[PDB]
Amino acid sequence: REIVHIQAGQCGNQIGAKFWEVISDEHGIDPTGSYHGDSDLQLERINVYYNEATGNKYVPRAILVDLEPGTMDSVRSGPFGQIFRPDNFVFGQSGAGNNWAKGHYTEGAELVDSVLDVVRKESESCDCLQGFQLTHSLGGGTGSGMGTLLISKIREEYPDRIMNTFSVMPSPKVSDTVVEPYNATLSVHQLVENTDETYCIDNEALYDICFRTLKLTTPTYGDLNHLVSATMSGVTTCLRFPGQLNADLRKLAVNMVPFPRLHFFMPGFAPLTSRGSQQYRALTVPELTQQMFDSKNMMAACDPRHGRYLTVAAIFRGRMSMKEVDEQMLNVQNKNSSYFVEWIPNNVKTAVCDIPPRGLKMSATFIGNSTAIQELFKRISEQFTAMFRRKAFLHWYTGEGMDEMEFTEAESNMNDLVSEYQQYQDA
Amino acid sequence: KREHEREVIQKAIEENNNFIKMAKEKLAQKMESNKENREAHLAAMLERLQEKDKHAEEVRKNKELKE
Ligand SMILES: Nc1nc2c(ncn2[C@@H]2O[C@H](COP(=O)(O)OP(=O)(O)O)[C@@H](O)[C@H]2O)c(=O)[nH]1
Ligand SMILES: COc1ccc(N(C)c2nc(Cl)nc3ccsc23)cc1
Ligand SMILES: [Mg+2]
Repeated sequence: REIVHIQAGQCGNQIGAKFWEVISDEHGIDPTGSYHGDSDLQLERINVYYNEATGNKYVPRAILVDLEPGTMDSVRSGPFGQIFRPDNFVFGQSGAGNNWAKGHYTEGAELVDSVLDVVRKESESCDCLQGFQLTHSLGGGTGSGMGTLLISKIREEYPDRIMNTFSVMPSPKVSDTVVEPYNATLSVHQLVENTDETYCIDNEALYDICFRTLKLTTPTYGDLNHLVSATMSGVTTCLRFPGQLNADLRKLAVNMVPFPRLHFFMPGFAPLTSRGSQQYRALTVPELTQQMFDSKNMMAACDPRHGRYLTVAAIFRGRMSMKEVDEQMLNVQNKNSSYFVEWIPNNVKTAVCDIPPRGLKMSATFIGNSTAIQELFKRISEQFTAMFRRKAFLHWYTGEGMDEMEFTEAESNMNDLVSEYQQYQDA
Repeated sequence: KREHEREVIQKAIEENNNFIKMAKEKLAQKMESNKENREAHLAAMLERLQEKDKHAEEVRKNKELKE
């Protein structure tokens, strides 16, 4: 059951590269693609994410995409950059200028067939393709505009495969341009229709965590991406390793999404750690459980107590008592039962994996489908309309052939998404 | 959605082309009327200088008649 990974644009390729660094280390693959590994749990499901090449090398099933060559050069210059298959670098030259319209309609359209050709080659070698995972931001032009263009075309050619994304939401606290709310809103409209699951990675939350919890005065994208790579490693655990669950992307979708459009997840992680500085006391299973459910550990800047959990998936990594894990997980639900919808019985499922992530003896990763995610979309909707009511900065988009009407439809669809999440928060 | 995608890029091509077209026609019309107007002004200037030669001939004629 092979997954095809695609990373698009500046943010997509930077968090994409970190993800492949991190899970390669967990599976015992070095920058050359060779396995110098301790345990054999590391290789049992290694084919979900890695093609095997002659000479027992492991090559990521990864495609790197950008309309601008710069950050893909840095990836190839990067530590594990030599592990990626060079044919799977697909890039243009003109960039996207932080413009969804250029990524989606004019620049990205010129390049998208070359990417689909690379997607096809990787898929035809798959015994049974699960589907795809895309890393991208929603605030730029390439990951957002061309990424959602790729999703739409991938769906046309593979309509029975699962589409999963890790989507980084823009925040004024960590912001490149004023038009991010425009790019994000146009993208969400695409994500609502064309993904089965998207992890909402909120740059607001990543910033708040670094500043407040990790006491990092001036957080860089490097500090943000340490959080992102830890979250990506955790939420993938049950796809990559053998366990009592043996999950795949479709089963995750079936068990997490009660209504098709409500497929946007708040990820959570514990313990929260900053890069480089290690702390030497492991948590207790009781500590892991409380931190993973704490709003201060959510990667989407929403208060869970402002909504209800439709479904939750939790994964505990490290050598620990599964009895204690079970008791602590039962404890949080029984003590906080009002925050779990009563009409989905037993909507919390826990998995355990023996292999911990690098640098931690124990970790807990949280995947929540909460109606509180609507706060994220409301925040973006306010920033959109603040400019849109004066049609501010629109010429960047009408200059690529876009119409105001398209902005009105995307805003209206995202408002409907907020309404639907509100509908189930009271039931 | 594919239909709408190529209509967007065709629209972008059509606006950019139309802008190029109107700029080219605008200055072609501007340079044409500028050339006419300047020539009309120079033509009027010569036409009045030439009238000064017509008048100067008449002046000498009247002097001859006075003999
Ligand atoms: N967390 C994180 N966010 C990023 C990173 N790079 C860019 N972003 C976000 O992505 C947005 C810029 O879009 P970008 O991906 O650079 O444009 P693109 O090159 O067209 O894909 C900004 O709002 C940033 O907040 C990164 O390394 N980490
Ligand atoms: C709400 O009930 C459920 C929620 C999710 C699942 N499935 C399929 C998972 N898939 C992956 Cl990939 N990881 C995890 C980790 C914990 S559950 C889980 C199963 C039941
Ligand atoms: Mg950028």
